Amino acid sequence: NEFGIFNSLWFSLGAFMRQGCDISPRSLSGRIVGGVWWFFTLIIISSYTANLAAFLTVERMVSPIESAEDLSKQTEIAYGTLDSGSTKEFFRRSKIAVFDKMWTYMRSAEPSVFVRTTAEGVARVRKSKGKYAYLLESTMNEYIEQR
Amino acid sequence: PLAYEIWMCIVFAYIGVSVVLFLVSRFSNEFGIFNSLWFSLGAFMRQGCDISPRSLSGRIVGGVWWFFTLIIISSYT
Amino acid sequence: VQVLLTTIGAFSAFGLMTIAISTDYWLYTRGLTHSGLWRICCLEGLKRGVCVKINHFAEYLLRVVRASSIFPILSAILLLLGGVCVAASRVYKSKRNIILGAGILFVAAGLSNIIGVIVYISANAGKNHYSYGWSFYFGGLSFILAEVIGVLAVNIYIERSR
Amino acid sequence: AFTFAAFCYMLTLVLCASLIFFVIWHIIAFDELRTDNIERICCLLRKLVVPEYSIHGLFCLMFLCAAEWVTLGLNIPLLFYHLWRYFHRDILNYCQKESWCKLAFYLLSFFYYLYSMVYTLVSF
Amino acid sequence: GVFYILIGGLGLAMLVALIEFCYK
Amino acid sequence: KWWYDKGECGSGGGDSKEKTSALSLSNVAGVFYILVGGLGLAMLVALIEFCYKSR
Amino acid sequence: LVSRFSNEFGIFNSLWFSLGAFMQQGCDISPRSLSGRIVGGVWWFFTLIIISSYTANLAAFLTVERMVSPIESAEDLAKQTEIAYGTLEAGSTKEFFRRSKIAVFEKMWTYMKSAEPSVFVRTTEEGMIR
Amino acid sequence: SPRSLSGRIVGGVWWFFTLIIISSYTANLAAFLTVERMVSPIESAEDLAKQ
Ligand SMILES: O=c1[nH]c2cc(C(F)(F)F)c(N3CCOCC3)cc2n(CP(=O)(O)O)c1=O
Ligand SMILES: Oc1nc2ccc(-c3c(Cl)cccc3OC(F)(F)F)cc2[nH]1
Ligand SMILES: CCCCCCCCCCCCCC
Ligand SMILES: CCCCCCCCCCCCCC
Ligand SMILES: CCCCCCCCCCCCCC
Ligand SMILES: CCCCCCCCCCCC
Ligand SMILES: CCCCCCCCCCCC
Ligand SMILES: CCCCCCCCCCCC
Ligand SMILES: CCCCCCCCCCCC
Ligand SMILES: CCCCCCCCCC
Ligand SMILES: CCCCCCCC
Ligand SMILES: CCCCCCCC
Ligand SMILES: CCCCCCCC
Ligand SMILES: CCCCCCC
Ligand SMILES: CCCCCCC
Repeated sequence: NEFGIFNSLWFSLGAFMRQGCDISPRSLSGRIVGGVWWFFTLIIISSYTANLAAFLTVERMVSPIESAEDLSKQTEIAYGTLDSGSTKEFFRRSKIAVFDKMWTYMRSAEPSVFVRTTAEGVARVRKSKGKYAYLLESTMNEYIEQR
Repeated sequence: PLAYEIWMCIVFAYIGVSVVLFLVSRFSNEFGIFNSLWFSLGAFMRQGCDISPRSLSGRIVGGVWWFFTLIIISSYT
Repeated sequence: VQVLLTTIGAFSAFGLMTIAISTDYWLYTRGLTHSGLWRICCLEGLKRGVCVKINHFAEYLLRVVRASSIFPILSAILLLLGGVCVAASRVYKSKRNIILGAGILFVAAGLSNIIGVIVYISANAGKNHYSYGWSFYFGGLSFILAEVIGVLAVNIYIERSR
Repeated sequence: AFTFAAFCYMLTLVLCASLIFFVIWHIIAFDELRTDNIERICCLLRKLVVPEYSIHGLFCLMFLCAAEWVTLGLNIPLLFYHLWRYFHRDILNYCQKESWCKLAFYLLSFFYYLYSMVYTLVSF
Repeated sequence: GVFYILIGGLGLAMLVALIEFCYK
Repeated sequence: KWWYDKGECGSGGGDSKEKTSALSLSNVAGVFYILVGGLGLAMLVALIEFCYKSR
Repeated sequence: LVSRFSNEFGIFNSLWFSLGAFMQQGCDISPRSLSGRIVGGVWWFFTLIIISSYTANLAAFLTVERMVSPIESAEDLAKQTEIAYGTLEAGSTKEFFRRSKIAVFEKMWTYMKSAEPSVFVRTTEEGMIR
Repeated sequence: SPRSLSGRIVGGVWWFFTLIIISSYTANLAAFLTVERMVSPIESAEDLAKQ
């Protein structure tokens, strides 16, 4: 039994990939390591197969955002509002820090995130996959969602 | 997981592959009627085979049977 | 015998791969417009005959490779570099080492040929029943004949040394 | 369709073809002895006869589990002839007639599996 | 399909064995 | 009645969860790329070992 | 090409060894050099990933096929929007659905009242063949 | 590997045992992760009324 730094690597690689090993350890203190590594790779491959089967079976797609105070910190999705109205006037004179940061981001934003009509806003929302968000009234939001 | 009609087809295909491998290794590696049953049993249970067929007409049976036990076991699991 | 089966194979694999990347008849999608490598020529698209170039515009590295099709071309560049290496058997003979330099290029083109399809299929899909035309199957012969020429060029080098 | 008996008829076509080569190699061994080392001509005959009788034993066993008793009746008299040879273990003219019938019987029944299998697959 | 592949492989192996036996 | 009942989409019909798509090369190419890279690296290290043994 | 620079790794044994490595069954021979062992390990990783992914996808397919529910009740037909349900153009069923003050039937009536395809058929045989 | 006949029978039966055990363990673990991943917390009043 040689089991050099190369043959040991080859045997461990053949044991990890469920392939037939070339040689087996002769001493007991090597057979212990062999059996332990066999059990380890068996458990690992079984768990990997089980998780990959659980993935393709059912899907759980989560939204990339959950609130307004979260998107104001990531700053990865360019969100836009109406040009002139209640939302713009509310975000203009805002004392809270979160909406103030949102407004100072929407002010110096290229291209212009402001939209004239809500129809163009929902059109841009439907066009952009995950790089746009509109801030409208909850009633109109629910109505557009239900359409 | 497997219907009773498949279990009866696997045993006769196991023996059928074994007897053919013995006939292939006869026209010409021992691969008798006993060693062929052992090699086919070690190949069906995903274990390490003791020896491999030497001739091309014997290697075809080994590679085909290997694809058979791979699909059956993957379908059973 | 084998010394002549390699030079005829190099000119039958390079001259056959350059055709598969030239004519744009690789993919057939649906009007039924046949596709290609660098540009697709539409058919039954509200016009009798139209043929316009496709516009492709850290996933940007895959789009430039699909646009700038270097892998299906690099295999043709290696086929001609290896085709002249085996041509050096007459001039400057008795070297017994230049044949090995051709066996590396004959297989390095096969690795760059199978890759040129992986970047082409992954970008194609990225219902609509699409098929592969006769021009796409020509590139497949540029890989099978690239391995038979890679086993016949190295086998001669072994016989020359032995 | 796909039945267990349809698969049993498929394995027979691959196995019965091997039984054809045995009875063909038999008439060649008898032809060489008729023209005329003698030990190699008969000892090899003893080595070839055993697999031929054991392979046919599967034909009577596969169809038994396949519920195809209409075909088993065409193979039982063939297995009964093997019991006579197994029990007792000129002669040239007798053994020659005892081998030409094997080639004809192993061939006429071979076409049955080539047609009885189709009578079940396409009949879905 | 795997049973058809098995049967086809067995038949091809028998044919190759016949060819290699008749080669000598 | 006027907002949720007169809706154009239903949650039950949209959540079909049937007929999952068969796996294609669009997400398996990650292993083919690694296979080709390993083949190239092995050929390169073999050529380097041959050049070192010749010298 | 790698294992024959100038062993038992010819062109016929290499195919056999690679086929045995792809099927995860193993062979008696093994690459003796270093780059050959690298090739073997990379091929082993590739075939292991492929087999695991195939088994997982087959299990997912079978589980999705076994977890199916046919439309049986009217509540299941009202929630399911993949199948469009219609009735006679002028009959007692339309008059009953127009005056049904039930939440189970009201949603069905509002769904059948607005639809791009034909959700009302004049002849019952035409609806049958449809 | 077992050289005798009855010795090969021991290995053959043991091979069938470990094959069923490993296949059942992998299949059961896949069911555990799938059922755990296919969970839905009570969010709306309609979900609370049904549950
Ligand atoms: O008194 C009535 N007797 C009816 C008897 C029948 C049936 F016997 F089943 F043929 C039917 N059909 C059931 C389904 O549609 C096709 C025919 C409808 C009837 N209607 C409704 P109308 O035909 O629209 O007036 C009545 O009002
Ligand atoms: O330049 C090119 N090299 C190629 C190598 C192979 C193929 C190919 C064939 Cl021959 C048959 C079926 C599918 C194929 O491609 C696959 F990726 F496998 F889908 C096409 C090629 N084109
Ligand atoms: C597929 C089976 C082919 C069989 C071919 C047999 C050829 C025999 C040639 C020699 C005949 C000698 C007769 C005495
Ligand atoms: C047989 C050994 C295979 C080793 C494969 C290593 C692959 C590394 C991929 C790294 C991807 C990183 C993504 C962030
Ligand atoms: C290694 C070979 C194992 C063979 C196991 C055979 C088990 C047979 C069980 C039959 C059960 C019948 C239930 C109706
Ligand atoms: C001589 C070696 C005996 C086996 C030791 C390892 C067995 C696999 C791990 C078992 C953990 C409980
Ligand atoms: C010499 C043997 C080559 C491989 C033949 C069998 C391969 C597995 C089955 C493939 C069916 C398409
Ligand atoms: C892209 C401009 C040149 C097109 C040349 C087409 C040649 C077709 C040859 C077909 C041979 C079968
Ligand atoms: C958009 C321009 C495309 C030009 C394609 C030229 C292809 C040349 C191939 C040469 C192979 C040796
Ligand atoms: C089909 C023959 C080769 C055509 C291309 C020749 C070279 C062009 C370089 C731009
Ligand atoms: C027995 C030889 C060991 C060599 C170790 C080399 C580590 C890089
Ligand atoms: C090579 C010896 C074959 C023996 C066959 C015995 C069948 C029961
Ligand atoms: C000496 C003949 C080699 C043939 C190799 C074929 C590979 C597909
Ligand atoms: C072209 C090389 C052929 C090698 C055959 C080895 C059996
Ligand atoms: C005896 C047949 C050898 C074939 C070698 C190339 C596959």
